Amino acid sequence: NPAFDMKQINALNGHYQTMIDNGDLQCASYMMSRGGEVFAAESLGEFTGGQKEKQTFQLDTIREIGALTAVFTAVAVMQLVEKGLLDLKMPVKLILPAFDKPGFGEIKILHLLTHTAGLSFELDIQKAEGIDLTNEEEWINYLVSTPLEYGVDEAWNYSRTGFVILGIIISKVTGVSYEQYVTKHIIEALGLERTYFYVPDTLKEEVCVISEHECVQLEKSHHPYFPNKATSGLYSSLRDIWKLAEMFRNKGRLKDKKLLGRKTVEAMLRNQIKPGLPFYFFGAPREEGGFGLGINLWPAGDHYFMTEGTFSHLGMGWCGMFSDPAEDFTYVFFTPISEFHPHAVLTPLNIVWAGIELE
Ligand SMILES: C[C@@H]1CCC/C=C/C=C\[C@H](O)C[C@@H](O)C/C=C\C=C\[C@@H](O)C/C=C/C=C\C(=O)O1
Repeated sequence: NPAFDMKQINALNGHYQTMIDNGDLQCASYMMSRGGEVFAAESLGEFTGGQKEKQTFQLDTIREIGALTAVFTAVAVMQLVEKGLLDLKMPVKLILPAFDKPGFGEIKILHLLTHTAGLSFELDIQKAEGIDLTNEEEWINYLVSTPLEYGVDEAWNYSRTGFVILGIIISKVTGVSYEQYVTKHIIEALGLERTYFYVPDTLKEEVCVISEHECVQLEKSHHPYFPNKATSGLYSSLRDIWKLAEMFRNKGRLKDKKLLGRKTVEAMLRNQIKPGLPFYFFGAPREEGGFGLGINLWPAGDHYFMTEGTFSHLGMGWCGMFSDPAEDFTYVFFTPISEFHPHAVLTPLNIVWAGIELE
């Protein structure tokens, strides 16, 4: 039925368990599906969030998704385009008057969705003493006080701040807070069971935490250095992230719950970057690849086993969602780790896609 070589499931499990036995990894969990039917799901290891008596890592365990929150932000922006409240060609300065200045006056909403607005990866937090980074207006004024890194449409550079701006734009046009909109129109609309901007106290002991820096961040009611939680701050689980990825693969709907039109998702899933533009990620050059409307189309093709057209996104944590429309295949994973190690985040993608057989 799923057309999958189960020997690669044993290889995938042994790959995660080996890193767990070696101390390179505390826990790991994944979930893969063919044609919308989950045929393999597993959680490995434990985590030290409860100090001693290590908490078992389960499939419904809650954990931050990091930059996967930006995928929720991209859906919200495109929902407002569907309603006629936003247009991707709108200059940001028409909504945020602080952008009415050289350089920033050319940034359109489309540039923020595709990381082509020239913004740097982050803002200098320790250099903004005496300003309230939680306030929207004072955060934007310090942002436009910062030099733009590249010109608009001149380079692809992943920017966390770019999607915080989108969350502010969502709030200014809808009249409700960003977190209020995403909760009603995406989280509840898609039927996400264990996805929260702020975990209720009854469920906090079911949240996986590997560093007490995350244990203290679980009890906060607002983002520490961002005016909103538009680029990171969501807590979720494998089943919910899998539902979100399957919504894109089915072009905007999941069973009876429709989040976007199928023509909207097609535009989000096609490449939006002009050819020949250089790609940068975290101060280092990155290989060029397709990037849609808030959705990543890379890695795919080339030497990778993922078919050309595979959309994805990664989140610090780490976590990730990968869906192959050509194979009706979706793979989501939780790999809690404090450093990025490609052997734990990217290498299992080779193991997983090597098991796909003829549908
Ligand atoms: C495919 C790429 C990511 C490939 C992996 C490269 C990692 C490079 C350097 C360090 O690990 C950086 C890491 O410590 C923390 C810094 C940024 C983390 C961002 C996460 O929210 C993942 C977001 C990826 C977005 C686009 C992309 O372009 O994803």
